[PDB]
Amino acid sequence: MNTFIIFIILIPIVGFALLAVNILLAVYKPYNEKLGTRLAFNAAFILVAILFLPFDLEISTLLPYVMSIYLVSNYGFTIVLLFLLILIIGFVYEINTNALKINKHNKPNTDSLIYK
Amino acid sequence: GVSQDLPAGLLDDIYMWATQFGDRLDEIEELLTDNRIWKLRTVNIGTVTAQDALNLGLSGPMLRGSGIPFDIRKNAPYDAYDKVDFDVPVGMNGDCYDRYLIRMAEFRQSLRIIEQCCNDMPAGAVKVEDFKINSPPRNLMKEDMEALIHHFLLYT
Amino acid sequence: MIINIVEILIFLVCVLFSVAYLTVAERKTLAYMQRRLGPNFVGYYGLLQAFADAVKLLLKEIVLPKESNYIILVISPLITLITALIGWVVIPLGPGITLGELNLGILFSLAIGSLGVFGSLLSGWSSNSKYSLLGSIRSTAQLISYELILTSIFIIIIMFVSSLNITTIIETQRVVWYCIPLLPLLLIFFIASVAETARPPFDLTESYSGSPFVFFFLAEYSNIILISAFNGYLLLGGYLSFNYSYLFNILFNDYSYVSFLFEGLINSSAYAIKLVFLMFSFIWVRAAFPRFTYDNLINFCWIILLPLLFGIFLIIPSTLYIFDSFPTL
Amino acid sequence: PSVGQDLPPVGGYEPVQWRRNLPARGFRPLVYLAALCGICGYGFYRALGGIQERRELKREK
Amino acid sequence: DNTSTQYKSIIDITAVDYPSRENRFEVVYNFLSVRHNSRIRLKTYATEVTPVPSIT
Amino acid sequence: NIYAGGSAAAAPPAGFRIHRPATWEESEEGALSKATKYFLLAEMFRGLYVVLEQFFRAPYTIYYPFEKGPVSPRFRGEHALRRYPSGEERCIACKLCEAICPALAITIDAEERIDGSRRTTKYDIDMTKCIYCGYCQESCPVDAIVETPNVEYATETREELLYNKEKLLANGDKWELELQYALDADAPYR
Amino acid sequence: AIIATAFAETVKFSGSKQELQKRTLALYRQFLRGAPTFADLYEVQFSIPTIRTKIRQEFERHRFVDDLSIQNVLYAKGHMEYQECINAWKQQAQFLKYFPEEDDIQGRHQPSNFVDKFLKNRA
Amino acid sequence: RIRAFTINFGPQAAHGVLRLILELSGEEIIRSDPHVGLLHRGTEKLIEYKTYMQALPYFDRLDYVSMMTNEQVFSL
Amino acid sequence: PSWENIKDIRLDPKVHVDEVYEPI
Ligand SMILES: CCCCCCCCCCCCCCCCCC(=O)OC[C@H](COP(=O)(O)OCCN)OC(=O)CCCCCCCCCCCCCCCCC
Ligand SMILES: CCCCCCCCCCCC(=O)OC[C@H](COP(=O)(O)OCC[N+](C)(C)C)OC(=O)CCCCCCCCCCC
Ligand SMILES: CCCCCCCCCCCC(=O)OC[C@H](COP(=O)(O)OCC[N+](C)(C)C)OC(=O)CCCCCCCCCCC
Ligand code: SF4
Ligand code: SF4
Repeated sequence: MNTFIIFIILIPIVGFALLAVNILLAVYKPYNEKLGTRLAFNAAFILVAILFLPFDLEISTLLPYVMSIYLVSNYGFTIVLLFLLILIIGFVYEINTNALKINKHNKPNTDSLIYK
Repeated sequence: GVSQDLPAGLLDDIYMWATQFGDRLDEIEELLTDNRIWKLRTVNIGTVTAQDALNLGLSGPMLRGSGIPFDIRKNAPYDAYDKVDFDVPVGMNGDCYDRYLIRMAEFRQSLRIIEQCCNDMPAGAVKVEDFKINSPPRNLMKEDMEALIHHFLLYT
Repeated sequence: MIINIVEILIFLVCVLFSVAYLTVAERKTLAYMQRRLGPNFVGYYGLLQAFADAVKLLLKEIVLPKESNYIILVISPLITLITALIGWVVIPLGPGITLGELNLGILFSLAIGSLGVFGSLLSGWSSNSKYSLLGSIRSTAQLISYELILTSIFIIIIMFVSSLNITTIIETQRVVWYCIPLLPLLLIFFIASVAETARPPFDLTESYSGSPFVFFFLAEYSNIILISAFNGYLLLGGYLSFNYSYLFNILFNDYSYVSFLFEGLINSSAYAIKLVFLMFSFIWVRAAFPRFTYDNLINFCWIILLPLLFGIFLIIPSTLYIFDSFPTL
Repeated sequence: PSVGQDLPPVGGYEPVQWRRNLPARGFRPLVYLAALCGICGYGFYRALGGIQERRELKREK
Repeated sequence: DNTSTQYKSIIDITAVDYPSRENRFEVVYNFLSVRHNSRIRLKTYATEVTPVPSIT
Repeated sequence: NIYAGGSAAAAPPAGFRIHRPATWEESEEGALSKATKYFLLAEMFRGLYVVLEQFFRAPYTIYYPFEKGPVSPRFRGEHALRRYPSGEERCIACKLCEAICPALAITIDAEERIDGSRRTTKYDIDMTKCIYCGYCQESCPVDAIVETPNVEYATETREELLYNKEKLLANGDKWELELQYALDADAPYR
Repeated sequence: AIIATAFAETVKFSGSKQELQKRTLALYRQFLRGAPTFADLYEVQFSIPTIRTKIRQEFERHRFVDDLSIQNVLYAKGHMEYQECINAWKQQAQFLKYFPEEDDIQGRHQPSNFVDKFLKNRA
Repeated sequence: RIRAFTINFGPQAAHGVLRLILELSGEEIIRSDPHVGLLHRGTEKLIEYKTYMQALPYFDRLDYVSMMTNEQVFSL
Repeated sequence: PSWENIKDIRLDPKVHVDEVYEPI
């Protein structure tokens, strides 16, 4: 009965109304010419969304700390410092390995012109 | 030659245009030349070496993008490009960025041609002299028998 | 019960009008930046053109291809419409003026903003073509990659307040705004906000008809004004302009409905002027810049911005530590 | 003969601008960095002062 | 390849038919030496059925 | 001297040798100065401020059916067969406009009429295969067909767009006051 | 263009009649292997043995050609045709150039005799 | 066998009437193939049946953003 | 120093020849 839930139920009423208005209102009239295996992908594509999740789980692990920041003063501060640095080391692993690059397969072919 | 003579007051008008086009171009130059997004998008893109720019038969801004000093209006000149003084931009790395920079400079050089050609314009005929390859003027072919014959034959 | 439904349809009529006129505003200022007129053909000075376009596109033929889930393809518009619009509750137009005053408002605003990825990715599975998939892959990869640093900037700001309530942050910002100390964070948050909508500074995948188009269209600009609202409350002052106590002690003598009317006018005028300058800056950065390759974008987020953000994670609790300044609940 | 044509001036036109007019504008970068650090440090002054006041207010309540 | 010639750049190659000849087409080749600033042309012939060898 | 063979006076110019690119240590900018421009986006902001300046200036747009753009009298649009003073058709059927037309748009049949005067029985232009070179107007000794500066005659059928003798005589009727203005400024230059 | 297309062949001219017969039979095998992907690719009305009888018929047009150079030019044109058909470059409207006979009956009154050729003066 | 995925930059950033078959391995272009001829009209056959003055507009038809240069090369 | 007070160039003494000399 608050003004919070009329919103939750009323935004769909907005949408249901408008796509009704078009489906009820516009021409359908389709045909064949109007209508209409698998590819390979590089490793960094799947890598960005797989390694996305362990950083996201860290960001919501900071979320209990920054609400409790006064109560654990000088002590939970250092525990969080150690937590953050332990994960910064895995991040410097990740950017030292050049993991998230897609790198181009053709060079200028650097190898020189020798003879005989 | 040329189809017909200039209209009566156009030479005074191309000057008035050029005076402001000089700054209308620097303005376009500023949000691209040292834009870091425009830079990163074209720095090592489209690199052509100077030896295979010849083998592919490339010319103009793509051959001068690669370091080779060659353009026809300086090397094998024609149509009063001898009489007009200008310089030529030539890139060094074969990329899209130097092919961009030499166009942004050929703008400037063309404007230099325009003001030198408005200053140094002579009088005289604008078509070739004889009426056996292009037409007599309509003042003449309506009273001259020879010129009516030539006008009738150059068009049929 | 008359009171809250009249309040909510007042809020709905305001925000769903203002997302329509944002479209008319972007065309006109994109035109004047490009030294031409905007639309003046359809209103007295060009207005209700978004109405003209919506009137016509609700008359447009809907094509459901051979390739497609039909149900998935037309309710991905609605799930992106609904969660692009649900996040409009928690923003305050004044102290305690929201459609729901809940003590965890940033957690809600942060949970709804993660629900908005699906209607990209899911609608790639609509019209299953091999190029209709990996473009959606690049889209959703950029989307999640920049809502990471969005969430990060949020949690950096909550280190100063230690409360997930939103009007508590704005009342906390009365002593100083949060952009004035943390101005690099305003720059970082602006560019992450531009990425999170996939605006055409940071667009790659652009580079239907009818209802699945107008729902995506409305969701795009509702996301524009919603992340602008997020910037307005946690980084600029939310509804805060100046003190205005001396002006009131000149004008008024006691609490009346005209005094509360005047105070609400001042508060939401400050909030709206922040939001309007912010939307102008969105269109202004759209006008001036080319776009990104996917590799420039992923290199930008994961290799440049995120290590700097780790440095910010270390530096800001440490200065809250050096001077014994921890925020209390 | 030549009568009635478009001709240039007796002394010509005066020269137009064909050089790049891109003058280096702005302060030195260390001026902008010093101003940035000054603005940010003053904001941290006010923010940390306000947090300490809010803590004393919490003690009162 | 000769240092005197150095006709590096291919410019334009094409054919012209003269139907009154036994070998109907003649195939012309245009070359530019950007070093010595000089052009040259090379003309061979071809019937409709018989080939020319390719300089690709 | 005497040159080699494979050798003209086109030697390399004085200074065609590059200078070696500078390392990071032989640079006048400090690392702090250089990276302040890096992290504070300096020339991005410069190019931002350019278009911000352009927000505050006058647009170029003219309002088309209320305001037309440039006209020179030389300009070419639709066709017109003019008439003499005291009304005579001017087209003496000399076939020159047909002989010169680069896209073969003109077709004419010509017969001697009752007066013994030489006129066209049939004059015709296909405006779908016309290219507006103006050669038909340049060629005519009598100056019988001209180009009026009308471009606003866009049609809906192809049959409407095939102009016989009668449509072109009606055009040369209608636009004659205007073609006076065009040929008062063009006729010396022709 | 140093890399070439997938179903490319460096054009090469045979001094022997029999090695060109080898290449011709290999080409016929390539065509008839590719008849089902032609039927799927161009969305045709009919079924695959009509593509196969057209390939055989287009080869029995050119069986008694003697001169080796004319058979070389014929083989090169045929391989270019195969490369266009297999790579899905030709569209259905030009794939069905090969079947003018099959799409429809063009109407009545097919002139066979001298007189029904004469009544419409060959139209 | 790195199998390549094929698309076109079809006619409908292609500047109009170009077709460009690209063969990709993920992000990379391992093979390109421009198809050309969707604008080809046989102007070069048509010039042979016009006089030189009638053949003059065939030249500013082609490369239609730089007209006077196209006129100039034929006139020279 | 103004765009009001800028000189016109249409009012100018222009080049004028009696007769052009071009050798053949
Ligand atoms: C010494 C300074 C202080 C020291 C402390 C350390 C940092 C504190 C300050 C932090 C603030 C950071 C702001 C964001 C940093 C951006 C850094 C950057 O330039 O990215 C570089 C990146 C590519 O890097 P790279 O390949 O090396 O090439 C660079 C060319 N030199 O380039 C890219 O990938 C793309 C660059 C994108 C830039 C954003 C483009 C669109 C957004 C424009 C927003 C403009 C906002 C203006 C709004 C005005 C509102 C009134
Ligand atoms: C709303 C809050 C955001 C405010 C924007 C951010 C703060 C401003 C920092 C950059 C500007 C600055 O102060 O730069 C100061 C520098 C000074 O350079 P100089 O000494 O003249 O160079 C001399 C070089 N010569 C010798 C070649 C000439 O450039 C300028 O004056 C240029 C004008 C800047 C206008 C400011 C833009 C906003 C316009 C509205 C006026 C307020
Ligand atoms: C890691 C970076 C270290 C930087 C060190 C800088 C030294 C400055 C010392 C000035 C001391 C002072 O003036 O502080 C005074 C202020 C306000 O205090 P108050 O409420 O009035 O005191 C009340 C005392 N009672 C309760 C006993 C009455 O307090 C501060 O917190 C602000 C410090 C100045 C800005 C520091 C900026 C740090 C930004 C770091 C982001 C990287
Ligand atoms: S319009 Fe002119 S060129 Fe054409 S037939 Fe008449 S007089 Fe001759
Ligand atoms: S304008 Fe050119 S194409 Fe048209 S009718 Fe005249 S000569 Fe022919």
